[PDB]
Amino acid sequence: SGFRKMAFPSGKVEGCMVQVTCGTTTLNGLWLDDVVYCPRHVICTSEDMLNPNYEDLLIRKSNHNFLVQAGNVQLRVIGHSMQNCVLKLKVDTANPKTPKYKFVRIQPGQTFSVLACYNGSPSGVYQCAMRPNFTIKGSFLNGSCGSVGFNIDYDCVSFCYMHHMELPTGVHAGTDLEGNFYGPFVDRQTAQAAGTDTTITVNVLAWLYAAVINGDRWFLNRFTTTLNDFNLVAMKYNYEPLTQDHVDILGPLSAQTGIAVLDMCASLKELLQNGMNGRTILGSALLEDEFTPFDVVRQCSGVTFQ
Amino acid sequence: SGFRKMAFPSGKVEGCMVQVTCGTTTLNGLWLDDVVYCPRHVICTSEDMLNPNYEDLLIRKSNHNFLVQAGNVQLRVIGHSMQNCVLKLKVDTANPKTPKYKFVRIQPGQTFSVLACYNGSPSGVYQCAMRPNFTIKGSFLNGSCGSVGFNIDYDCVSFCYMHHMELPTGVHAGTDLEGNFYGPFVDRQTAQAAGTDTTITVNVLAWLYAAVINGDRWFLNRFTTTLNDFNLVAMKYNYEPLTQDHVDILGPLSAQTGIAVLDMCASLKELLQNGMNGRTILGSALLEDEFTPFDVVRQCSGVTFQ
Ligand SMILES: *C(=N)[C@H](C[C@@H]1CCNC1=O)NC(=O)[C@@H]1[C@@H]2[C@H](CN1C(=O)[C@@H](NC(=O)C(F)(F)F)C(C)(C)C)C2(C)C
Ligand SMILES: *C(=N)[C@H](C[C@@H]1CCNC1=O)NC(=O)[C@@H]1[C@@H]2[C@H](CN1C(=O)[C@@H](NC(=O)C(F)(F)F)C(C)(C)C)C2(C)C
Repeated sequence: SGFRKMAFPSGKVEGCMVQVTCGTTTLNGLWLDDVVYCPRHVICTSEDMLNPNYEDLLIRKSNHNFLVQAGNVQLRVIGHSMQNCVLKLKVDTANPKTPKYKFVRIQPGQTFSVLACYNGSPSGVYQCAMRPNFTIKGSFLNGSCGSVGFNIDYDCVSFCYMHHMELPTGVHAGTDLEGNFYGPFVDRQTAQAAGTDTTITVNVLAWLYAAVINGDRWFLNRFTTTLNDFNLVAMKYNYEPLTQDHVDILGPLSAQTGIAVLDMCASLKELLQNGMNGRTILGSALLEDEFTPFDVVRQCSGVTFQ
Repeated sequence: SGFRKMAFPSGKVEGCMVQVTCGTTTLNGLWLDDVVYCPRHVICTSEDMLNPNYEDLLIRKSNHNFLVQAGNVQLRVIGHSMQNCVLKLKVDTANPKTPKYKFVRIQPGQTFSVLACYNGSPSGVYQCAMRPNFTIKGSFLNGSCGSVGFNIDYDCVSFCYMHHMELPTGVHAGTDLEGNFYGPFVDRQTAQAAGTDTTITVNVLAWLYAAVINGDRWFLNRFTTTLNDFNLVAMKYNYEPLTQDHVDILGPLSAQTGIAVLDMCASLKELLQNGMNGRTILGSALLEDEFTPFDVVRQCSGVTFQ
């Protein structure tokens, strides 16, 4: 019993974190094989960040202008390249601690762990979801850029995010490990709108199934609904539309509890239309949308990694 | 900006996890130097756990009856000892991955990270607090016993908890690394009461200061209070009494925000007496008590570890 926001063990990623300095700007880098990946704004001064021309700024930088430090030991930079919004520094030493890894571009609604770092050193780990508006609700201060988001499948680390900036609503923006931003964000210090933040409906339903498995089922009502009638209600509350693909993904949890997805949709509708009346679900007074159906199955089954 | 429940990076602890089997029971062990620490109920069958006499049960066990596995390699057990509710297995190999460590017995209200494990392998990491009633609100399934709680001060791991059992209210119980239970719990499968769960007042105040630092300050009112008048209200809501020691611990946060602790107490009083009226604080619809004043300072300052 019990249900908590759980991050993946971070040991494999800790061994990949390095500190990257260019001039007076220092941030975090990810050292995998003989390449160090970092946000390209490491080459910017505070002034440059207002309206940077990254191509012109980078042209005045040579290999020796990038200091890469792993603990107390300096890595020698033998090449550099800009790939979208990430800078790749080729070093003369392959990271001996490189785990089995892949680079992935996740979809909105999917979750991942973040190892927040400062000056190349680990500070902490937490679980995030890519919001439907391509922002994340993290905790990042100045110097946290370069910190990465990842998932782990047994012994393989799938890197999916690199932190770049904070938007005016307090939420965060970043890229995949090919340097392409999630969302319409740009790496420039200018006013940027995130857009309406919608609730990840399939995740809320997954979390309601987690509540049932844990014995918390006061919210289960005597009604059922249809996909179209549920979506008419969901769209009023800025909930993402539910599709037959989401219904299928919920299949294991539906079969475990004996509760049809459309019956759970009717209980969700009543929670949206009536609130929780001072009550809680899994110790929460709000409907939680940062647990995917996979996260629920994993935590309820005790899936382990190498 | 942003405020999340953050766990310590788990790499140093991952390198210490082993699998311990005795007969048909398998659980997690912690391998530090040439000793493996694990819950003594590893020697029990399902039947034994109803009313065990650990001393008689252990007397029928020899070194060769304990299989200790680190990954795929078997460790040789050359000695065994029962210390309160933990079993210590002396092995012939010192763990090469042993970090700098200490064993500590934490106080109620203090927080720590848990690396939940199954069969000696890491599953995930989350942050917990030792409740005033000496229970934790974790997420543990059968086989998670032996998983540990720890804090990290730069490069030193302070182990403070080892998981043993789940109480009927869904909360968990365990020991320090000397095998002494936190609370009045015993390692026997019998009805056990946790006692009233009170709110960690100094932690709620710390989290209110975190909200202010992050720009979330709708709740700040025009009132102040006294320690005795606040405590008369707090005790009605099952809040722990606030002392001058707690006021002093809040000092850095009080000085950073310019908000006196007694002024913050008056705003807390109004939140307890009026609720939050459908509003949230740091994305939460309840008053959060699992962030100590130290956790707030650390997350707001970006403290890092080796
Ligand atoms: C990199 N270490 C920081 C991390 C920021 C600092 C506060 N919390 C974070 O996540 N990244 C930046 O400073 C980036 C950087 C220039 C400006 N910047 C911002 O995050 C700014 N944001 C924006 O201008 C906005 F709103 F468009 F997102 C800031 C105002 C400082 C929060 C570049 C190159 C994008
Ligand atoms: C060890 N792997 C498990 C972990 C439990 C299983 C469910 N979630 C957990 O945290 N520990 C146990 O099975 C311990 C073990 C015997 C009984 N037990 C319990 O946790 C039981 N609890 C109690 O009897 C109670 F209420 F007193 F706490 C159980 C009913 C199985 C939840 C021993 C030796 C204490």
